[PDB]
Amino acid sequence: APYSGPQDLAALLEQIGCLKYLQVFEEQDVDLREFLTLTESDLKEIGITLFGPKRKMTSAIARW
Amino acid sequence: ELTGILKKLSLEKYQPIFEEQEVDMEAFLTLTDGDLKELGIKTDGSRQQILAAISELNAG
Repeated sequence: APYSGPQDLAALLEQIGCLKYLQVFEEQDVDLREFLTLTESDLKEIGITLFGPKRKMTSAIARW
Repeated sequence: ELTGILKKLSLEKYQPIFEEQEVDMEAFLTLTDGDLKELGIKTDGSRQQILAAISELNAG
């Protein structure tokens, strides 16, 4: 259905061009539900250390 | 695109920051004064020019 949220974390990351980070999240057992609870510093702590991807992720989290 | 924006502002010296930090256009258009300081652009005038460019792009 159009304009619904991503079905899973891979879907979200694909949308924001961040699939290069999917396995980092998977290794920490972070699924979509947990991802949507993360703060900026949580993302940095997991290894999303670059400004661009971290910003696209915080934007996505706020969006969904 | 980004490299062209910086070129037109005569601020291509900052391109390596955006490239290494993987700042694409989507991310670039969200950048605030604080973000530019954090990225390392300490020169006030540089931030003023970049933010003005971002503002015009987001206008409307």
